[PDB]
Parts: sequence; structure tokens; C-alpha cells
Amino acid sequence: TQRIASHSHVKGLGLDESGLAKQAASGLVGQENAREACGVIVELIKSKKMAGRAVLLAGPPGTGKTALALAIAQELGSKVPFCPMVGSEVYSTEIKKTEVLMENFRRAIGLRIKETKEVYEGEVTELTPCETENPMGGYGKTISHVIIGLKTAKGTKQLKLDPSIFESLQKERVEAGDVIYIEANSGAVKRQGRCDTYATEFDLEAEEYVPLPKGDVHKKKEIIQDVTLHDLDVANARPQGGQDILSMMGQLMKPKKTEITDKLRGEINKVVNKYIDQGIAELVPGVLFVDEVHMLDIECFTYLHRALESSIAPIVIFASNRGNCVIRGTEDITSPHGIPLDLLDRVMIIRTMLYTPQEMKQIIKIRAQTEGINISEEALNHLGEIGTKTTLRYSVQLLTPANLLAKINGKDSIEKEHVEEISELFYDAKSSAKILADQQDKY
Amino acid sequence: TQRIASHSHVKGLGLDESGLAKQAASGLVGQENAREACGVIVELIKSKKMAGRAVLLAGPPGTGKTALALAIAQELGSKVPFCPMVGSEVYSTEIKKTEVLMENFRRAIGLRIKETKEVYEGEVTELTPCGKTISHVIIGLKTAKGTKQLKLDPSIFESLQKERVEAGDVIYIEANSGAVKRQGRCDTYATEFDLEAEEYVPLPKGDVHKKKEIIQDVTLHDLDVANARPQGGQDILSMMGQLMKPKKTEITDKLRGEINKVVNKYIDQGIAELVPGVLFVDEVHMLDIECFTYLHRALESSIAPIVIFASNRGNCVIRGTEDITSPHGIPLDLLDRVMIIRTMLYTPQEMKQIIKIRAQTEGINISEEALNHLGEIGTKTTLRYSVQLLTPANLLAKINGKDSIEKEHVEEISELFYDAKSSAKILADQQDKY
Amino acid sequence: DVTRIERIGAHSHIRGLGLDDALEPRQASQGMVGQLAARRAAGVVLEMIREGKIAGRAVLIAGQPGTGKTAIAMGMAQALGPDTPFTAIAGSEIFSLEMSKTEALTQAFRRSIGVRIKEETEIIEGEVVEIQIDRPSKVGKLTLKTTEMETIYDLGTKMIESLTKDKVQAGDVITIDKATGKISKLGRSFTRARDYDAMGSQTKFVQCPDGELQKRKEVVHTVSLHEIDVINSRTQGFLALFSGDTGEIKSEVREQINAKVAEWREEGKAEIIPGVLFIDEVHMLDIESFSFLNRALESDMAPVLIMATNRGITRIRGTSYQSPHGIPIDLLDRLLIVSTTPYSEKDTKQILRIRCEEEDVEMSEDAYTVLTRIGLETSLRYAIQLITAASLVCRKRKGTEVQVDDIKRVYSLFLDESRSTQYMKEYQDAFLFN
Amino acid sequence: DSYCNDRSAEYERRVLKEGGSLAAKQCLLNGAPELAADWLNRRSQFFP
Amino acid sequence: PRCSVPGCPHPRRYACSRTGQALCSLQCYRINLQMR
Amino acid sequence: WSPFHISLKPYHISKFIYRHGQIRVFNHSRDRWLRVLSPFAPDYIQRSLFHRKGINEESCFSFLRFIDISPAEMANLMLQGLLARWLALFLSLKASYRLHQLRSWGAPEGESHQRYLRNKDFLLGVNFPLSFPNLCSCPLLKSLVF
Ligand SMILES: Nc1ncnc2c1ncn2[C@@H]1O[C@H](COP(=O)(O)OP(=O)(O)OP(=O)(O)O)[C@@H](O)[C@H]1O
Ligand SMILES: Nc1ncnc2c1ncn2[C@@H]1O[C@H](COP(=O)(O)OP(=O)(O)O)[C@@H](O)[C@H]1O
Ligand SMILES: Nc1ncnc2c1ncn2[C@@H]1O[C@H](COP(=O)(O)OP(=O)(O)O)[C@@H](O)[C@H]1O
Ligand SMILES: [Zn+2]
Repeated sequence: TQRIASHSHVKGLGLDESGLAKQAASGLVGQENAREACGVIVELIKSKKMAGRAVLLAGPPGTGKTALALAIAQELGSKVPFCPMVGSEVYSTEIKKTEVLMENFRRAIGLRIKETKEVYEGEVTELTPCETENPMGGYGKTISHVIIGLKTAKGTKQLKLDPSIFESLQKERVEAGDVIYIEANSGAVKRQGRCDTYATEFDLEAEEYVPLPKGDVHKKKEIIQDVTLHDLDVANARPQGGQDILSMMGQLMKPKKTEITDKLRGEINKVVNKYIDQGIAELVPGVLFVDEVHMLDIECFTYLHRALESSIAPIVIFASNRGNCVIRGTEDITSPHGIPLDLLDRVMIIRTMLYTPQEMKQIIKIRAQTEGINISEEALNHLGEIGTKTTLRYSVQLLTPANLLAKINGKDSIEKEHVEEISELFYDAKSSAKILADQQDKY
Repeated sequence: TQRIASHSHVKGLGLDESGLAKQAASGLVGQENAREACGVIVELIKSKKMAGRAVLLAGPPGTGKTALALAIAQELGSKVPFCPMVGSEVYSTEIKKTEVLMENFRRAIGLRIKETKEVYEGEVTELTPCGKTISHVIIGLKTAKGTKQLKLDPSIFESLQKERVEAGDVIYIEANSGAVKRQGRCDTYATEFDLEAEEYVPLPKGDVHKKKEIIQDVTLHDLDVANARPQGGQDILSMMGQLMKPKKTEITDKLRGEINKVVNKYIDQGIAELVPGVLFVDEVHMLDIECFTYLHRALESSIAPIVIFASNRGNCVIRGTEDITSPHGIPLDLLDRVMIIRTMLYTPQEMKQIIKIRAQTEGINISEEALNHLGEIGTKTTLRYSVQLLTPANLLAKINGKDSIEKEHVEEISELFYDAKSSAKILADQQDKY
Repeated sequence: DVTRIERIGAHSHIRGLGLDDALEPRQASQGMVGQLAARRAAGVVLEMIREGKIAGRAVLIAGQPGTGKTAIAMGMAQALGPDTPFTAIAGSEIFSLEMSKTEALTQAFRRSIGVRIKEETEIIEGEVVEIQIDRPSKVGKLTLKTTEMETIYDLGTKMIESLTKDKVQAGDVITIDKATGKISKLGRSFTRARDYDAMGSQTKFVQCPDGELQKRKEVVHTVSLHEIDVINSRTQGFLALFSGDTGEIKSEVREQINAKVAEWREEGKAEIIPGVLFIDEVHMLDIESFSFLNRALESDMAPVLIMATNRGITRIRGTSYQSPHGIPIDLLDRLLIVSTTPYSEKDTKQILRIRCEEEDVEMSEDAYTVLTRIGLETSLRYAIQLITAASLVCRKRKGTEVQVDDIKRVYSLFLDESRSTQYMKEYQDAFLFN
Repeated sequence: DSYCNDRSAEYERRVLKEGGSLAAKQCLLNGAPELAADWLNRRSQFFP
Repeated sequence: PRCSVPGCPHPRRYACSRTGQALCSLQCYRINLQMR
Repeated sequence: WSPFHISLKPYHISKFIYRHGQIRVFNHSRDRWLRVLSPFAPDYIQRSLFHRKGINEESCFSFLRFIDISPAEMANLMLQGLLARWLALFLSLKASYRLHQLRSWGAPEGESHQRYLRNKDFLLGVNFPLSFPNLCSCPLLKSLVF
């Protein structure tokens, strides 16, 4: 069965119908004003009205700012793009820092385009060129159509096809008992292989046999396909239909990322507007989430000023555990959250707060009953006391190694002695830092 | 003859049968406590059991650290790989620093493969190929020592055909490997026309068929590099090989595992044997802290070669730490992974013996009173400076018509070519004019 | 006699992580000594790795230089064994010259997850004895031999073209996957290795196959998740699995692989075996790299990380900020920290015996006493380096069991960092820079 | 281009200047040797 | 087509190069050659 | 008007450097061992891919069962150079349309009895909406990739 992450319990923001926040719901506990704020941001995103509105989830390490940013992805659901990142992803060696931001600004916007696929496929039982009873004057014979017999596990039928098909039926080495297909929107015929019925006609033959198709000879579905605008940007920047020397050379060579021009973005914006206006394509604007935003350079921050203002851009979520740090890529310049004051002016900051001990105990209980672990009430009370002495990501994290220790020591649930044994085996940052300072001459 | 290089006189460590140092032997003198330690390292490398074990030669400029490490290579001889590198070679533009260390660690382990080289050569008397129209090719070869028929497979004949060979060409076939070379037309046909666009060569005076037992030396790095990028297979003759430039690249430890598993298969079959060698890192203090922190895996690795580091820096800053002083220019955490052989300054009484060993190697004859003076000026400067004067002094002696160095030649050269400590006075006097 | 490629490295003696079934560590077993607290902790995370139930876990093995942090990791790697991935890197291996620090870590993570697959197959495998055809479409037969049988196949129209385009001959050994129809020559049969007398530029002799000729079976494969990412990066991307040319894989591919592998895991077609990523000397990572680990430890399919580090409260690279271990606090509370403790004389004597057991060396108990003192007055890893050199001096001395006189000899030849530092200061201005 | 004083070196550079093999030349010139074999008779087809 | 050997239901994979009978496995190859 | 057309004298390689000086030639006997001691030999691929000791055991070339590659196609692609790359690529362009049809209309049970993978099922680059087969099959998406 599926393995469990650091966030698998986060199922949503768990808001009331009025948009207020419950003490503990949808796998979250506390942070009520920040969950209420993310409620407003979920309405902001779900409205599709806005571009480049941005929020910064500020607050100390292990206060749930990454959890709330993922809770938003659950409240939106998988139908709209949520594009996660860390500030450190921008440090590509193939492409400039500002262009990696622009790609993530283009991954966070999805087309949702619907089209019919219609195809004729089956084992070909005959090719029967149908002559007309008279040729036209001066010709020995003339064919109005080729009959092709096709079959599948549901049945057989003849198709009547344009005489120009017959060249394609000897370009492909078609012969009766092959299985073939024909795109009804294009009229090109393709060969899949000998049908599996004939796999016993030799002890060996140099072709993979294809299982006899099922469903009717003529097939239809409408299918709704999702592409981000970054998929369109890439497919136009590096074509895949490789029947030319430039494309083969460009496909044998290393598949290097490239600094896509403002012009391609322009031409794609000019075409998807056509297909949204024609009611072919829905647009689903979404979210770009950057965790660890304090890793961006002052060059990257001074690019986000254009990017967050641009009338195309997604909603953007930032997170930062940093205090009054220096802005990366300058020696002196300190700024709150590690983010420049002129970018920090452009973002709606959401304050995230330290947990009180009684919330930590409730979070640890939710982790236990989602990691699959049963724990005694006195052990949980001790584990929340460890949380009080340390941090949430230490105290939560002792649960599994306490479960291994309990299992090995013949018990199907955590008890007091396991939590104090694991705490003796494994240190946290605050206890290890004391051990370093007491030994600093030996390291 | 071979050119006289800066180390060309050192021919071994010059240890006795007990491993104690002789006072002057094998082109070394003095320096005994490091030479005896290098005796233990030669026995270590010859014992093969060890992997990644390492040594640091530590001591001033002009004290034999490069010389003793080359003496180790001379005590081992050609059969065991010794790979020299400068630490400054690590800074590539095409691959990461911590790859150049792994390439050089893989250059210092050799396979040692035996095969009988088998050469057929001569005028071709006939080519005759024997499904219907292909099987194998009989070929006849002739020389002024006799004739043979060979039975070439069709994959050899594909190369005779590609070489545009016909009856009456002179051919070299290497029967192990299918190296087929056309060598021009046999000169018995040098009148087929009066003038034709072929070189004509005399019928070979040698044997038609030569066997040699030969030994192939091939490093694990040759196996890695010759497999990791798709091989050329494009012996000119194929313009596809023009477009894609053969850049170096970061060969993955995903491949090296398979190369180890294949080498194990061939040495278990006994087709090859292994000669774990030495990697020698001159200027080890020139490696970045990132590279030193990679040696904390590479020296531990149960395949690695023996590694010899050499350094002459004091308590300097570790390159690329921007702040951290450490002995020999090496992080203490690596300095604790190496056996340190300390190296010592020479007294004047050693330097005279070095200048004499240099003189008789470099082709000089020297009068004892000039050799006294190259001793004295060595005491004022460095061993390297005194040795450097010998060819200049000889070259003036030759022009002045004397076949030996005498006092006035070396005393003239001493005033003509300044040493470092002499120039460091001039740059402090003439300071504001540079 | 014959030396394998893998041989005695700095951790060769550890052959597990010595634990009773209750995860109680023994004082000395499986080649490990002491560290009882850290070995319980290592055993607990070893059971966490074997369960695989949870993702993005991490452990930091902290403590002084020469206290077993890499030993616990390279021991745990063998208690885990093969069959589960264990990627080990030094922290400076990620500073690639062709991909970002976050890509080189992403590839290091993805190489530590194993997708197991069942695959159903049939392969024919043997010496082709002869090929026969009619001559007009074509119909024919060919005969396969294996050590147990000689057998004949009726073969189709495209097979005759495929065999004749692939140029097979009698006595070649071939394999074909019948479901795919693809031919493959392995070489020429060893009983045939004389019917031609010069061999085409690549040919190889193989022993003829054995057992059943058309083996029909399911096989299990383990594919590391990174290969599934690389194979999809470009149309022939699989060559980069060996050339290392994996230049920054597009994120749209990796999220498609996660979706497909999660879909296979629900259908039961594959099972995801979580491995370990061990980043030895993790303090070498940049702040931009540690801030990437903060999210990489939250994927629903990250490995278990293990790290090790010698650093005190120390500067994080690429910053002025000082933190425990040289690791940021925002990673250090995701980490769960195991602390190793310096050795007692008792543990130090036990380990020096286990190195002698591994190096195949006998020592006097007087020599173990003197060696243990040396390895306690100076770093453990220096005494571990004396014993090989003591064996080599003892051989040269014509001894058999090394004595105190042989230890004191090697201790006079090869210095540790303390005696080296002291004698460096006794000549300090002759070295370069401080 | 490189000149050389040797009959075999002349053959190697002549063959290279002719285009190294019919396979490699057609592969660049026509896109694959199958597309060269098709090009010669796509001459006669209606919908190549 | 099925294995010559009377007890075997499996399809023909090949034939014996000595005896000419249709066959399906090493087991049927032994059984055939030990009665022809 | 036309460019100024220039032809420098051809670069002169002596008969000696051509005969004895080329490492591709004078070292050919050693170069055979670099080709023989190679895991890309079809023999070694089979010995790793199908003749393992353990049920679970760590084999390279496992991916050659899930890409459509013969061990001799892997060997040829590694040892015949860029010509074998180009022709194998052209054959993979042909095969991509064949794979796309089966991949986008076949949906019963699983590849066998609801278990095992099948050949080609690591080639996921066709599954993208915008991959050239799916794009060519879908005339609206074709017009967005102009
Ligand atoms: N004991 C010796 N016997 C013979 N020659 C010696 C000896 N010691 C030094 N030399 C000579 O010193 C010269 C310079 O090489 P040497 O090994 O001294 O360089 P080094 O200073 O130790 O190395 P590096 O410059 O890398 O630090 C060489 O000509 C060498 O032969
Ligand atoms: N409000 C919450 N309710 C429940 N669990 C939470 C909550 N906030 C955080 N967590 C738990 O605490 C961990 C640390 O918080 P997280 O958001 O992941 O780190 P950070 O605050 O540094 O960004 C989470 O991964 C999750 O396990
Ligand atoms: N507990 C141990 N049991 C056995 N060998 C050990 C143990 N601890 C250390 N070693 C050995 O001692 C040496 C130093 O330990 P190592 O783990 O490499 O140090 P470090 O943690 O500083 O890198 C190595 O040769 C190692 O194999
Ligand atoms: Zn039967």
C-alpha cells in the first residue's frame, strides 16, 4: 500500500460554510487566522478574476506554512494547476535565473481543450479495388473506391475508401491479417503488425504480433486534454515531428533548455485567446507556489516585480522562515523575511504562528493515526512534552522509530518507555548544538 | 638520445637488502628517513592487498618530494601504473572537479593482458571467396621468405574490400584483431603501366608469419572512457563523425559498477590480471576544499589506487575555504587520513654530491674547485639554483675553449643569472619603478 | 593467489551492523566495535528503511573525526545488503559543471528508489547449426543446438530477411526473443574457434548454451526510478545512463513518472522499494542546496536520507551564518540526529585487532598495547595505518608476527599530523606562506 | 582539407569527399537510406 | 499444431532436428528421442 | 555580387604520421580489448539480464526489457557510432505512432491477467497530450504547435 509523506494528512483547510476556521479539521490544527486567510486566497484563485496577486506565508520553521500552501492545492483539487517550487530551482546551469521563474509562471496556467478522436481500426480481411463497369474514355480500367474489410473481437465490416489510399497501403507493407488503423480526421493509414490469430503459423517470425482489437471497427470518444502554457511554449520552441534534417539533428544532440523569447509567449497568447473566444478551449489559471523564497537572488526578486505585475501571471504563493537576513546576491542589504522591501510591498503577508503545547499534542495524534501508529495517552502526553522542549518536526518524527522499537519489543502500540528510549537514541538540533559547544575544540 | 630532464638521474630509492638507505645510490643522496619510508611504500604497492591508502610527502621547496615520488615509480618499473597529476589539473571546463579526481583514481589501476600478436604480411597472390555466394575467403600471401594460404572470415574480407585490395598488393594482416593495412602494390607489378597512381613497394624481405607474445597495459579509466560515450567506429570514411564534437563528460558510477563486474569476470577467467598502481598528486595544496572533501570517499573506496600527495606550503589558508588556515595547505580531516613522510633541508655536504650527480648526468666535466663553488653558492641560495647553473657554465666553457667547468665560468654565470633571493633585494631597492 | 579488483579498503572489515534480533548491539560483531548507542539508532533506522512505509525521513550521524560515522553508514549499507538501493555520495559530488545543485541532488534522490517489475518472457538461446531456405515468398528452417539438444524451427518470410541482413553463419551462438522477433548474436561457439585463422575486428568466442533451448519464464527486474526519468528525457535518452549527459531533466517528465509509477503500484504491476541516499560529508552542501533538501524530504517518494559530518558550530557554505554541524536549523529539525562517541582504550584495542583480522596480520600483545596507546595519544586512523606498514617492515626484517621494535620503526618513518605540525614549525619560514 | 603522400590516405580522403558511405550520405541528404530508396520512386506516386 | 509426444497438450514450439517430430519442451525432446 | 571565394593550401600530413602516428591505428590491438572488456557486449548483457543468481538481484540493462531494445541493438548502438543512432532514431519515429494507437485505445484488465509490465512501457514520452503522435492525431492541438 502507499507510503506516507511529511504532509499526507493535510486534506484541506477545513473551513466552515461562512469561511471561518475550525480548531481541528481536514487534518489541520490551529493557525485559524492563516487558514481563514488561505480561505480568501482559495476564493481569489477559484474566481479566475485576477493575475499576479501574491501572498507570503511568513513564520518560524515548523509552523505549517508549507502545510497551508499544500492545503490550498487540496481545496482547489487536481483540475487546476498548482506548480510547486523552491527558490533554489532558479539556479539552472542551462538557462538564466529569470527564465526559470518565467517557466514556472507559465506552468501555473492550464488550457483544458476538448476534441473528438475518431478512428477506424481492425484486422484487414480484404483489399478490394472496386472498378466501375465502364472506364473513362482512353483508359484500360478505373476504380471509384477501394473496399477495405476490417474486423475486431466485436465484429467485421467493409469500409469504402478513396482510391488514393492504395499507395499508402503499399508504403505500409499491408497484407491480409495485419491489424491497421486510420485516423478519421486525417485519412492516413498506419500498420500495427500481424494479428495475434497468426502467431502460431510459424515456429519463428521477425515481427511482434498485435492482439486482435476490441470494441467496434469505428471508434469515437471526446477527450478533454490539459496542457500548461509552458507545454505549448516548449512544443513550439523544440518541434517533435522530426521528418527533417534540423529536427533529427536537434533530437540526436543534447536536449538543452533555451531562453524562450517574449515573442513566442506573445504568439501563443494570441492563439489561445482565439480558442477561448471560439469556445474550444477552457482556461484554468492556477497557483505557482515557491517555498524557501529567501533563496532567490536580488536579480530574481527584481524580475518578480515585472512578473507579478504582468496581466497574464498566475496567483503566486511564497513562503519564508527567515528573519531580518541579507538579500542573496548583495553583501550588506538586510530585509524582512529575506525578501527585498520593494518586493515585500507587493505581497499580502499571512502571519503563521508557533503552536502552543496543547495544539502540538493534537497534531502528533493526527500524525499517529495517519502514519498508521497507535499510542498510549501517557506516551502521547510525554511526546507533546518533548514537543514543548524542542520543535514540532522532532516530536512528530519520533512516532515511527518508536513504533519500530515497540514492534521489536513485542508490543502493538507505543508506550511511555519507547518514547524515552528513542529520545535517548536520537538528539534534536537544540540538544545537539549544546553537545557541539561542549566539544568545539574536537570538531 | 633521451633529453636530460630535471629528474632524469634518479633511477630508484637505492635501499639495501634490509630496506635501509645507502648514503648515495641510484642517483639519490642523503634524505634517508624519507627514502626508507618510500621503501615501505614500494613494498606496500608491490603487495597489492591495499586500496585507497595514502601518503603525504611534506617539506620545503628543493628537498626531493617530486624526486622520491618518481623514485617510487622507478622501483616499481613500467609494469605497475604510476599516474602523475598536478592538483591544478582538477579545474576542468568540461567536467566537475570531483570527476577529474575519479578519472585520475581510475587511471592508476591497470589491467595487464597477455596475447600472442600474430602478423601475416606479404604480396597477396590470390583472393578467393568460397546460402550460396558467401562462406569465407582463402587468401594467399608471399614474401622473399616463402608463401602461405590463410582462411580469412568474411568480416576480415569486408576490410580487404574497404582497403581496395586486389591480387598483387602488399598487405599486413594482424590475425588477433583484423587490423588490415594495404601497403602499396608489389613492385613486381611496377610496370603494369609506365605511370600509375599507386605507390609500389618491394616484396617484403621478412617472414610471412610472425608470432610475438605481447603484453597490453590498459587502465580502468581507458575501459570507462572507451565505453561511456558511443565509440567512433568511424575510421575517417564516414562524415557523420564530423558534426558531434568529442567533449569530455561526467562518466557515472552507474557504469563504473558494470566495468568492475566485467573486470572481475575476466580476471576470474584468468584472461587478464590486475596491477593496482599509484596516483601521484603533485601540488596537493592546490585542490579546492570540495576536492579534499571528495577524497574522504575516494581514499576509503575498496577499489582505489595507492595515493601519494606532495606539498611545500606552511600553515597557509586551505584553497577555496576563504579563511581556514591548516598545515601543508590540507584540511586536518584529510591530513588525518594520510601517512606523512617529512622531508628535510640539505647541508652543503649533501649539495656537493647532488651537483656532481647532476654534472656527470648532464654531460658536464667539472673541476673540483668549480664544484666547491657550486657547493658554496648553493649554501647562499638553494639546491635548485646551483644545479641550474651547470649547463650555462658548460656552455660558456665550451665557447671559451675548455672542455671542463673552472672557477671563472661559474663565477661569471653567478653574476649573469640572478637567483630569487638576489632579485628580491633589487625589487626592494628599485621598488617605485616596477 | 589472484587479486580481485575489490580489496582491502578503509572499511573492508565491516560486514554488517552487529545487532541481535531485538536490535541490541553486541560489543564486537560483523566487524564493528563499540558505538552501542549509535548502533541501536542505526538499527532502528535500518528497520525503518526495510519497512519503507514512510517517505522523506532523514538521519544525521554526527561526531568527532575518526569515530565511525562513515563506518556505521558503510556497515548499514551491507546489513541492508543488495536488493534495496543505497546510493552513497560525498557532498562535493553534486557540484556538477552541467546541471544545477538541485538537479544533481534530484538525480541522487531518484537513483535511491527501486521500482521492481515482473516481466514475462521467452528466449531461444543456442548455436545455430545451419540455416536452410527454398528459392522462389521464401520459406525456410534453421537448426539450434544447445548442450542438451539439437532442434529445428520452421521460420517466416521476414525472419529469413532478418537472418540474412544480420549475416549469421553456422556455429554462431544467437538469442531471439520470440514475442519481439529480434535477433542477437552472442559470438562463435568455442568448439568452432579454429575454422577461420584470422578473425574479424570484433568477434568473440562463447561456450555453447545449456539446458532448455526455448526458456519461457517470468523474471523480476529492479529499475532505479532515475532510469525511468532519464529514458524519457529525449528519444535515445538511455545512453545518458552511462555517458552521464543527463542535462537537467524537465520537471514535467518527473511528475509524469510519479503519476505512472503510482498508477502501476495501485494496479500491482510494480512495487516501489525505498532505498537510502547517504550523503557523506554533507557539510559540503551550499545553503541553496540545503534549502532544496527542505522540500525534497517531503515527496511521497523520497528515499531515507543519511548524512555524516565532522563540523562543530560552523559557517554554512555560501553564507556568513554559523549553525550546528554547518547545516541550517530549518533542515536540522527535519533531520533526526544520531551522535557517535569517542573510543575507549578497550574499544580501540578491539578495533585494531579487527583490522589485523582483515589485513591478515599477527601482532604481539606488547605491540597491540603500544599501538593502542599510539592510536589514543594520536588519532585512531593513524594507528590503523601503522599496522600495514608494520607488516611490510616485518616482512623486510624477515619476521612473521610484528613486534614493538617494528611499530617504533614505522612510527619513526611515518608521522601523524601532530609530529608533522611540530617539525614543520621547527623550520617554518622554509615552507611557503605562513 | 588534408593532403597526404600515401595511396591509402588518398583513398580515405577521396571516400570522405565523395560522402563517406551510401548509407551515411543518404542519411544526411535524404533523411534515412529508406527515404532515399523511397525518393527515387515517390517520383512516380500521386501522394508521396 | 501440438507436441508429437502423446501425453503433452502444449503447442508446437519447434521440431527435433534428428527425428523430425514436432515438440514443445526439453521434457518432450527427451521423451521423443528415448522412444524414436 | 557573390562572396570572395578562398581555398587555403591543403594541410600536409607526412606519410610517416599517417602510417605510424595515428592512435586509432598503432594502438588498434589494445583498442580491441576496450571493445571486448565492455558490458555492452551482447554476451555480457545476456549474462546480466537473464542469468542472475538471486531472484531479486541488482542488474543493469534491466531497462532494455522495457524500452524495445535487443541486447545486440544496445551493443550496435554503442559500438557503430552516429549512423546507428540516426537509423535507430528514424525507426523509433515510425514506432512512436504504432505505440500511440495501442497506448490510447487499449484499456482492458492489464497487460497480462492484471499483472506484469510489457515491452515498450518505459516509453512514456508518447503519453503527453502534445507528443507528436497525439498532436498529429488531434487536429485542434496540431494548430497550437505551429
Ligand atoms: N635527495 C635527492 N637526491 C637527488 N636529487 C635530489 C634530491 N633531493 C632533491 N633533488 C633534486 O631537486 C630538484 C627539484 O626537485 P624536488 O623533488 O626537490 O622538488 P620539490 O621541491 O621537493 O618538489 P616540489 O617543487 O613539487 O615541492 C631535482 O633536480 C631533484 O633531483
Ligand atoms: N496546522 C497544522 N496542522 C497539522 N499538522 C501541521 C500543521 N502545520 C504543520 N503541520 C505538521 O508540522 C510539519 C512542519 O510544518 P511545515 O509546514 O511542513 O514546515 P514549515 O512551517 O517550516 O514550512 C508539517 O510537515 C506537518 O507534519
Ligand atoms: N565502530 C567501528 N567499528 C569498526 N571500525 C570502525 C569503527 N569506527 C571506526 N572504524 C574504522 O576507523 C576508521 C575511522 O572511522 P570513520 O567512520 O571512517 O571516521 P569518520 O567518521 O571520521 O569519517 C576507519 O578505518 C573505519 O573503518
Ligand atoms: Zn503429442
